[PDB]
Amino acid sequence: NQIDLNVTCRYAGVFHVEKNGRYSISRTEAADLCQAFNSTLPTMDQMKLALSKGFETCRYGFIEGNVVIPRIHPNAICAANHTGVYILVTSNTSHYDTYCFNASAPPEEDCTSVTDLPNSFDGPVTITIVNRDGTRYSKKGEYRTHQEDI
Ligand SMILES: O=C1Nc2ccccc2C[C@]12CCCN2
Repeated sequence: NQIDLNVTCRYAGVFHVEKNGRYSISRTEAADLCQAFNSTLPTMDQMKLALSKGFETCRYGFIEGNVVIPRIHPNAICAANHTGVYILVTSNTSHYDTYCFNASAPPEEDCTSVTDLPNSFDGPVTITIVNRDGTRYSKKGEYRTHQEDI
């Protein structure tokens, strides 16, 4: 009973979370997951500020109201070569990664590793936070509040 969460640097508090190495998070699971990090789904303006501080990914993820990819450098296989906060318009499917926003994080780029999941609750799952530099933090718990996500 294991969940792997890959997390990025934070940019003005905004960060990306990928679950189990594939697009696997529903909109309800995304909110619960950010809540486990004492975080919320970013607003579009919080995401635009993060982008301006250096944030970019090549993965779709939820924000409040939309599914997006923040892009700085044009890349033909990331958001069809677009720059800015790219908004997904048409998709058949419902599961993506997520973005989260922690208001207590530093104001600009924070590429230190994440060593805690402070607001998870009691549960049976081994949850492992995986940083890009390979450092890991694990704890037994749960963060999903909707049965249809479990
Ligand atoms: O592909 C990856 N992306 C990533 C992004 C952020 C955090 C943790 C990871 C895991 C890593 C790097 C090494 C192999 N898997």
